[PDB]
Amino acid sequence: KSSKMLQHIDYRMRCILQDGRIFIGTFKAFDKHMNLILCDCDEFRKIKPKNSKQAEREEKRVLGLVLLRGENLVSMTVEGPPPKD
Amino acid sequence: HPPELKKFMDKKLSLKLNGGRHVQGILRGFDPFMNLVIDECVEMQNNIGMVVIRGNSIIMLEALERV
Amino acid sequence: METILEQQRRYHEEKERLMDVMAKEMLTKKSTLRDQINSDHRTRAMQDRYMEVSGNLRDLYDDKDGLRKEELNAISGPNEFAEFYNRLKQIKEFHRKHFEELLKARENPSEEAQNLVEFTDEEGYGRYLDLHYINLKASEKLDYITYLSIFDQLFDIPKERKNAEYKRYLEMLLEYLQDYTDRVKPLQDQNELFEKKWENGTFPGWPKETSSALTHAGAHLDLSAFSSWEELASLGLDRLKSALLALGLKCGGTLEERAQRLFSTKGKSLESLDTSLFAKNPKSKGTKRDTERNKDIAFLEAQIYEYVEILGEQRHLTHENVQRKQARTGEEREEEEEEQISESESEDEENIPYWLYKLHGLNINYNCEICGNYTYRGPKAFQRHFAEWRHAHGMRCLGIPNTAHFANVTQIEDAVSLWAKLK
Amino acid sequence: GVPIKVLHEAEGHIVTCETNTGEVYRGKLIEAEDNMNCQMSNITVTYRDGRVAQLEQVYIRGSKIRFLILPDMLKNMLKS
Amino acid sequence: VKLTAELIEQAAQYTNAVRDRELDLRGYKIPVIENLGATLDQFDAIDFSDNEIRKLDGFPLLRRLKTLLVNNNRICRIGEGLDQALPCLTELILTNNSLVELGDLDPLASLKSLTYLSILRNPVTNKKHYRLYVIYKVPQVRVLDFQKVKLKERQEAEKMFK
Amino acid sequence: IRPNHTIYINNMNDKIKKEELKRSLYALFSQFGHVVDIVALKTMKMRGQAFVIFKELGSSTNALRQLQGFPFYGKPMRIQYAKTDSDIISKMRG
Amino acid sequence: SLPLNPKPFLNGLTGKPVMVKLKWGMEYKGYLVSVDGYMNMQLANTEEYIDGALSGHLGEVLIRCNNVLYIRGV
Amino acid sequence: EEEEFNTGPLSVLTQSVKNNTQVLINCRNNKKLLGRVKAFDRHCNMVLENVKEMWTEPVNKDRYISKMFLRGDSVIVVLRNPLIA
Amino acid sequence: MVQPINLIFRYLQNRSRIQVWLYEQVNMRIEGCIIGFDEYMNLVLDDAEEIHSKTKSRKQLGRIMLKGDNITLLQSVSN
Amino acid sequence: MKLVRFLMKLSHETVTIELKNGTQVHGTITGVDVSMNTHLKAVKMTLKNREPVQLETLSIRGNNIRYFILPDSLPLDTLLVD
RNA sequence: GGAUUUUUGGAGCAGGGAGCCACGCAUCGACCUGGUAUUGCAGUACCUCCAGGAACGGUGC
Repeated sequence: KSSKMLQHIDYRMRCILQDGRIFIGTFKAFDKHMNLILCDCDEFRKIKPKNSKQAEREEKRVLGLVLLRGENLVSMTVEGPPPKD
Repeated sequence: HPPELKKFMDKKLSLKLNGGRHVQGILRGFDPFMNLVIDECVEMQNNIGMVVIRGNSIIMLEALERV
Repeated sequence: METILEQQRRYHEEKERLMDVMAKEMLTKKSTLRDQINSDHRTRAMQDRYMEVSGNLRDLYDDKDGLRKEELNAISGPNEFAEFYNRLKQIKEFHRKHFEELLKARENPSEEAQNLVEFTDEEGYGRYLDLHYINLKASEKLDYITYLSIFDQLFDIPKERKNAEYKRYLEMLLEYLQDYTDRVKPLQDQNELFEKKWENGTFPGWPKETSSALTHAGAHLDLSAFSSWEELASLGLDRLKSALLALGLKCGGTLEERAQRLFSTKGKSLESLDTSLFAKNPKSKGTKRDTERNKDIAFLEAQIYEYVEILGEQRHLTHENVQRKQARTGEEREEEEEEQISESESEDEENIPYWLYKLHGLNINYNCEICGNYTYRGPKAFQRHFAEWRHAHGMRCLGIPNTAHFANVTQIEDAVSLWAKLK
Repeated sequence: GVPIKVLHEAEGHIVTCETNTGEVYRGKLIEAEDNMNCQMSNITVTYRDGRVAQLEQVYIRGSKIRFLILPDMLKNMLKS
Repeated sequence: VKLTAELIEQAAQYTNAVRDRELDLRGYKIPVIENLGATLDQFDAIDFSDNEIRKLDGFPLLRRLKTLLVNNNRICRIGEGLDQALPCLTELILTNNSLVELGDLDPLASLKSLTYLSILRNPVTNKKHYRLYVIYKVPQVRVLDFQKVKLKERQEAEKMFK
Repeated sequence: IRPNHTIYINNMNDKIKKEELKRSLYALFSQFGHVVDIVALKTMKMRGQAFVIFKELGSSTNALRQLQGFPFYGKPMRIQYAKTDSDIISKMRG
Repeated sequence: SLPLNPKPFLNGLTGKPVMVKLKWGMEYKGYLVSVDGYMNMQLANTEEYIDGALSGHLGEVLIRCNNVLYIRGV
Repeated sequence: EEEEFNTGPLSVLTQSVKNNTQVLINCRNNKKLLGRVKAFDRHCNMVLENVKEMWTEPVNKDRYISKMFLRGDSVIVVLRNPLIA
Repeated sequence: MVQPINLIFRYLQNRSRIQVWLYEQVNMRIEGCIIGFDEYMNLVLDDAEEIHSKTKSRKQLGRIMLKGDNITLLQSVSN
Repeated sequence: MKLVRFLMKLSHETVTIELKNGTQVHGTITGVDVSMNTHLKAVKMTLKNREPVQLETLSIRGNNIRYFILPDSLPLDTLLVD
């Protein structure tokens, strides 16, 4: 089917980098190498929150429109549904 | 493909290599793998002459001239 | 030095200018205020609101004004927002800021640079103008907020506050429940819960995925709320809610049942016989632990609650939209999408070849020997070169006289014996 | 690749680049090759210690790039 | 000729001679510093020379701004919250402006990274003890008016004003 | 030596580090016009000297007359019009 | 010698005692049984020298090509 | 290709599958996997049976894994022996 | 223009003694006389040495084939 | 022969995968592709030195896999047939 | 379809101790006090020398 990536397209996605960073953005495009296009993308370092009572967000950075090279990608999970816009 | 480096031919350059290594010299040529020939090369300083840098280990280059 | 009188003066004057601007706005389209005020009504109950007739007929006194579209109303509301920001700033600095020999002393220095030929009509005009973009009439936005763009605040599916996009959260939710038994509409049915959201929870309120989701969603709803109602004092609302959170809970959990007694919000999720045991439970190690770990979540839950209440009309409006689009056909859904799109991207105020050079014979390597061993790229080019200034200069200055006998020349040598054959 | 076409689209725009070593280069993208080799100009570089520098002309190998930030001017390839 | 977003967007932008990103805002007759938000904190240097600014104030939070060239303007006062909007301000050139009283230079004490300061051709320069006053009140300065702040001057400024 | 876009400065305190010298030079000379570039080396030959290049020629002349003998890092600088045209100027002109 | 290339050199060294250094600093001495196109390597009666000291006597061994730093005849 | 699997260095794997013999795999993770080769490929991906994984942490450790797939890049060395015997 | 491969072909012909910078290992470099090489930049070095920049110590190797994987840089030495 | 083909047959199996970066992944395979890119559902993933997190879905770039621990039940001799 | 720019890996491993404060070894760099040389028309790894100071920065183990 080839769909396994195409399914998650347009969705908000949590992507894990090889150094251990967390990139969360809107998954808009990919390719053979898994180079990824991430709209409205932010970077997290310390945590991926599961409602951490102290705070959910530390070392968050707004990046914006991001192209990530697939070499440095480890994994991806669904973070939230597509924004309608 | 070739790397688009004709613009940088016979110019003095600053080369950042892996291992936190840095050298400076004049670009004398290249191939599709981005292996370089660098003349009058200097290890950052000690003069090492004309050398081959394997494109594999090239992080970044910066021109010390205007192209 | 600088006479504070002048500064404070300019301040009061600018404040006056701004008040006048946002008043002119409220004048052309009363909705701007009306809209705002109505919402305010349901947040601060005391607020007095105008006669309904005025609201409907879109009039302030006698004249009924033309109805404006949503995008413009919202725009001007955000513009007025920044205006009110400026005003608040100036008011602040002002609060922080508030002989004859010296008169002649300064009047003397005023003689400085007498030859200053220049017309100066730019103090009140540049301000009045600064708060009132195009050449004449193209963009309603004032020079003050000329780079203000709503589309960078609202997505297309929100339609400047008409709807709130919850599909995304339906996705995340599917990811949370680890199944697919949940439809967009069943998800909205879940949201409606927000006592229910407390005693009939979609999931266990101590579940991680769930609490995280709830956080993200809450944040969204709140930002949407204040986004769609710029004109209302955000800080006021925030503080109101916070105080309701602190004060309502403390005595009895604000949630009381004639049967089970007093419920604890978020941290413990247990009832209590009487207020007495309830109070002596708020110091126990258990409640300390919970209130110390699940505080942010409980508070966020609460916010989701009250903000969703304040937005009941938008929630309903969207749910409706969902059902509609859902009951559309293909063509219908497509045309509707077209409409939402147009509303989104609309002004807030309306008014060579090789196959030919090879065929022709050009771009082919060739050389003339007598001319600088020059290179020529075409064979047609050579005849032109022969009937040429420089080619004849090489011949004649070489001693080989011009014109038509020597035409076929290439090398310098042969035409020398040819010219010896001539003379 | 689809991302590659979008990269070439950013030629002539101001972009940010992080290397594999975490140095951060911001400036005008002159040329982007298919393999992600990047020629840029009038750069600001922010090292891992936080310090900044200024460079006129740079060229970074595609492999040794971790990522790039492109303008939002591009966001508006929605077909795929 | 208000300093506007539109003005900043068409302004010459380049890498200067000391290798920093600089924005050229020279000779526009700007009277008030405002709307800097639109530069997006992308400059290491901003050149405001030859304008009509009266007060060094009105800046948004600009984390990358390290050099401010403010030559030939009419600066007579320095804003009080400057470090809160310009934390890494390292060089401030105020040559040929209107600062007249030593006390008007007081707000520069709050710029923790300020190392290069130039106030030449300002009336304040001729005030008795002007140099020692600056040294004691703005000790973070290392070069004042293109002359090295030396230890002996620091000590001398410690006596007077102790 | 005719008026030139570039001025040649000598008699400068050579103890200042090169990058600091160039940055103070830039600061000082910005008052007269945009300085395009500054060439200063610490070799034996070139130490204590610098070439300051301005976009406008009037700026170079004004700088020369107004800062002649200006105390800079302790010494009075000596300014003069450069002998030749600066490479950057030649490239910007043609 | 008149040009002696990688491939023939290694082929000449088959049937011989070799030592291979790996990138990770381990060393393996044994008789080179064979090599392949990708320069994977097969040793017999292998011995392991770590820190240049005899560590383990291992027998027959495959070394994946990407691990190899260099090979020496010995 | 079979010839190169049969006679080349990979014959170590070819021989282990045919004889159902044990081999120790020194591994990139600093772990060693001791077991039988059910299948292998060019990259030295393997399907392994009766795997004893051994490592160190000083403290030695081990654990039994009946059935598993190894991606071949992690291979450092593969050892055949009088181990099975 | 000089192509990098050709430089090597030159090194080969010259029998200049060569010093190689290795990949991600700074404390050791390798030396030798290139006798031949292949399409992968794998080198056959004669009378080769490990050079410890930290210890100022040399390890004698003789006939070496160095995989090209490790090559960062190729330089010539007078010795 | 091409063992990725074997892995591609393991849809709807539950496995434990150990990653190159030490992370441990337990979930149900929805798909393995030719690059060994692996997709799962009902995933309990434990990064080295954390407590597990549960994800409804997770997608792994193939190269980042160290090894798969397969169900003891798995009938390998069946799956090795082409 | 495992040989330099992506998917058959250059990865792997090493930090507590002493009473909020302070820290082993090696290499390189500005760097800071004094004093001292040099007056020279350029396009730059770097740039006088002499003595003293480093509770300085970066990298590796």
